[PDB]
Amino acid sequence: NGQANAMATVQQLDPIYVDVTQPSTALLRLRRELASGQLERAGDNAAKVSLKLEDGSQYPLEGRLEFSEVSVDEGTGSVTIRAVFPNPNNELLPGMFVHAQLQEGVKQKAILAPQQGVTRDLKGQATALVVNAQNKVELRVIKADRVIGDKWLVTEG
Amino acid sequence: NGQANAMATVQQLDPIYVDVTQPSTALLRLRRELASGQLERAGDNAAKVSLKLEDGSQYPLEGRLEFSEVSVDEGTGSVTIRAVFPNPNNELLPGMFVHAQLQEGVKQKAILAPQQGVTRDLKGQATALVVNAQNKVELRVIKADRVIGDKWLVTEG
Amino acid sequence: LMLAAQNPALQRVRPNGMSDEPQYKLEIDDEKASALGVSLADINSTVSIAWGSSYVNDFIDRGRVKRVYLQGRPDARMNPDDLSKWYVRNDKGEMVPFNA
Amino acid sequence: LMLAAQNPALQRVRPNGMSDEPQYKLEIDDEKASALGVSLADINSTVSIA
Amino acid sequence: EDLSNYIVSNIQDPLSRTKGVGDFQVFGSQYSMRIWLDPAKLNSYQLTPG
Amino acid sequence: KVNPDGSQVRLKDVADVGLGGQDYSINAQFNGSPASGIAIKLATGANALD
Amino acid sequence: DVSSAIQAQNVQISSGQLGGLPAVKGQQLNATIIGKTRLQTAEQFENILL
Repeated sequence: NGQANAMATVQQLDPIYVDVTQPSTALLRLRRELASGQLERAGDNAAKVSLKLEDGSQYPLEGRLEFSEVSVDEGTGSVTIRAVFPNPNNELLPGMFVHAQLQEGVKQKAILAPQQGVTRDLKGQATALVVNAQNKVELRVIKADRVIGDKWLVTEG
Repeated sequence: NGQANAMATVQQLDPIYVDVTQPSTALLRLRRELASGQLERAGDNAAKVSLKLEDGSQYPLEGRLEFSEVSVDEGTGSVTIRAVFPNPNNELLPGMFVHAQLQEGVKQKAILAPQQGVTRDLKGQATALVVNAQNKVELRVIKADRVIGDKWLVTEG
Repeated sequence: LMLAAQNPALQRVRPNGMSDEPQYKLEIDDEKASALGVSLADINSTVSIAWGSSYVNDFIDRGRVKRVYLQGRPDARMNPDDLSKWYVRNDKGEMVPFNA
Repeated sequence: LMLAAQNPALQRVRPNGMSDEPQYKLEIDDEKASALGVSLADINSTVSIA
Repeated sequence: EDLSNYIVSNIQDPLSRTKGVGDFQVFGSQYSMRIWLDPAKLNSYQLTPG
Repeated sequence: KVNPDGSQVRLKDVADVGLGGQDYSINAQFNGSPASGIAIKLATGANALD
Repeated sequence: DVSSAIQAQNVQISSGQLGGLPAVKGQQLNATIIGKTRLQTAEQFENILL
């Protein structure tokens, strides 16, 4: 009566939960940029987009985000985010290590330079070659922080 | 009934506690230099505590101070201090790492010497070369112990 | 050097070395650190890396084998009371400040 | 090597290196291997001995 | 530092193997991957520089 | 440090990484302008004119 | 264990400097730091914690 170890386990596979982790340093930085910095707002498209499996492939169905853990653990300084995903064919199993991409704000008046136009010289320091009004060429040190698709989201320069 | 592990947890995020460790030698030196010899005399603007987040952003509201553990830890050698903070926007989460800024007394009007003039000599304590009203170079023995900016806070001499 | 500027046959003699200068000798209490569960090689490796810029291994940069160095940041080693800013880890997983 | 083969003053011009060949580049997922509990030094000590 | 890096990485090794060069004393050195640690952020995750 | 649930600490949370100098002791300048250079000695036994 | 305690407590460690380079702007204090030196007398070797 009331012994510790189980004798079997029953489980439901539809729907499925995805517990991702996010560092709180990138969580309050989002709240800092969401009011004073590069202003942005998602809207009704902040439900979710899909996730990425173990082999790097993409899941066909997208999920939904409802939050479940406002608490920072001491070892890593990271909060936990819960998401619910439909699993009609049991392609997802409990315990799999996955990568879910969430939705940050929507940046307006964003500048996206192509990959071949940007280079990295000595001391790192990502730069590009521009043409001014006198048809000269200049080198501009830019602050390219992330890649979106086939472009770099450049924020200065 | 009365099992160990919980089913869920519910927490209240307003106000919030900040528990702060301070080594016992620090308060031992502080209480040695406070009530004897040197002048500290904290003086009623001492319960105010402002805390700084991990990204260097100063939290806007200030909070009180209320001590709650007069015992040092045998493992770390530190005493716990406890502070309250208003959290009306839930910007702070339980488990975050912060930096509290206490005020360990306010020294009165005395003295502050530059670091270029104060030197070390005579196999031990600190020296400084002063001139008298007779324009003679006179050596003085100082008791400089700590640094404010590019200045020593001297106490004697 | 006391009998140096007095001599008429010699002039502008000087030591080619440098004059003595102050230096900061810190002492750790190995009895108290060992009673606090702190290993001593951890204290040695903390003070050798965090202030003394240890050398880890090599890396490649534009096809040339260069080095990677490890040291604390500039604003954490400028003053003698900044040395209390560093923490070691004792054997039960807690963090001990350096001025303990 | 093709601008030399058109020149008539030379013959049997060649490099003394070797031709390029396929190489099997394996990548490991350090995030996944560390999340599974496998320490990253053991992966190097396995692939450099086995 | 960039000038010293270019002097070391490009011009030092040709100037170090000619007739008569026995020593060179370049002011500064090449680049290095400097990793500046923060003691507060090291304390926040229970880590050491080791 | 990576936990089995996916939380992790990378080397941008405790430190800041960048290409700096290997040594910061010696530094030169030329007529006020920032400059670096290599000082060339002579091996003994070799002529200083060629 | 004796051979490990001796090798951990009888060392000479490169500590560093109190105003070393690269320093913060406006630094005026500079002094080398004396860490643990080697042991000299026999009573110093008798006082080694096992």
